[PDB]
Amino acid sequence: WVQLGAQKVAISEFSRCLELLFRATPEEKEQGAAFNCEQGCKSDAALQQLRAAALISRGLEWVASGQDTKALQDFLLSVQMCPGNRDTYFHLLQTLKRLDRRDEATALWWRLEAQTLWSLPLYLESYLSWIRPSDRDAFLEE
Amino acid sequence: MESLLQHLDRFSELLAVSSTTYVSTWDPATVRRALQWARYLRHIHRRFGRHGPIRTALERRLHNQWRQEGGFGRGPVPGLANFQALGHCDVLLSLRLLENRALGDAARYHLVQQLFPGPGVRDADEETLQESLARLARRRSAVHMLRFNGYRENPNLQEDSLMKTQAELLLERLQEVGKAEAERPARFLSSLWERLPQNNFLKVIAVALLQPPLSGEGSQVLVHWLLGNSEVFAAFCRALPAGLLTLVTSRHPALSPVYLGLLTDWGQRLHYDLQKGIWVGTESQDVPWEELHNRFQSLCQAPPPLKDKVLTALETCKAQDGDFEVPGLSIWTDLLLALR
Ligand SMILES: [Zn+2]
Repeated sequence: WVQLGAQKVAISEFSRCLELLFRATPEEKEQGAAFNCEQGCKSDAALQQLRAAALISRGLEWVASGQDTKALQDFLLSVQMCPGNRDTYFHLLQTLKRLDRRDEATALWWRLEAQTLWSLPLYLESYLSWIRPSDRDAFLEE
Repeated sequence: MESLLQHLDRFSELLAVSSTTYVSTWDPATVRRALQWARYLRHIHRRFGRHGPIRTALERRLHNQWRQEGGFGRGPVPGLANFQALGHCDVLLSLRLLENRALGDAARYHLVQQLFPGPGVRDADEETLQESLARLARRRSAVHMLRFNGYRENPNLQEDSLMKTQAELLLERLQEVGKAEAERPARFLSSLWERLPQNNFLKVIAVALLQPPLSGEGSQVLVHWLLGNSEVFAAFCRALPAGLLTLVTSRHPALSPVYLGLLTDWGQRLHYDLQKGIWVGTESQDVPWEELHNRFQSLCQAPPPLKDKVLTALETCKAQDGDFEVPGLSIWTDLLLALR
């Protein structure tokens, strides 16, 4: 819906995804009921990267609509979830540099340099590679 | 009529100083004079106490007395509170003299001998003083026993029994000030609000707002006082339970829209956190999700004159904040969902 330009239903759908990721667990291999998905749809790395993905995908829609405080909340949560992704940080530092640059920006530089892929499914890898911006490290060196 | 002014004011002065710890000069002479005056007043209340200019003249004198004193600073002396207390003024005085430790021994003896001669005068035409004091002790013990063996704090405060007596006292005190017309009720209510414990006062107000008339000028004054003073109404709608405020509002439509504004304002100052699936406030004194849900549920489970009003006030605040249809975005969506 984002690519077709519909802010409302976009933030709606992102929110529904976010709900399902936190108010339910996928790794409930308590009762073996079928041919469940063994590997692709169980990986905790997939869960945390997807959480972060949908938070970012939402945060940018608050920005597109002009609701930067709500966007900020979503990017903060994404940072809390995957601090070694750096897609998060680009968006967070861009927002803080827009609104309140100095202290928080440097504070998150320090977090990055404290920080400084394993087995994701392919649909998630391609979604992340798709949304991310090319000018990340250049901005991350700013 | 004029003969009674110098009698009544003199009695009120003697009574007021009675409770005070200057009692050294008192004697059987003073006490006898006191009690004979009190007999005269008790007789007056009996004789021509109803339906005349005399009753209203005395009320005027009394209330003017109680407002020139007011009850601030120099002495919060009760005095005989109202025209009905004339019929038992003598008992009050006696009780006060029994409380004054500074009373001299011979005075005390003559006093107690005049209250309690014994059963030598068991046959008396007028219900005398000894019977009155025995009957007072009886009631007092009866009240204590009910409180500690039968009584239960009702949840529907309107139907409880302590609060409903306080309420009717407050209502009598508003009616008397209205007929007096000297100072406005707002002043009385403001003074009350500073002196005594506030949360108790507020509980009381809620219930006084619901008592049917006993002549609705009582409730009609309080609604105006409350809509004048927002801060109390801030703590009012914050302190009471749900169902009580629901019955209040259905009774007084004048209270509906502001109360909704109060609730609406508490909604708009929450924020959703995604990690725990619960709306929360930033500050601690911001009403939590549960309390706000409670109040709205009570408001919606009400007569239809209010159900449409609250429901429409909620939908207009939903559409105001983006017409989302999914939770995590709008407190107003989460309320309308947690209703079906
Ligand atoms: Zn799978």
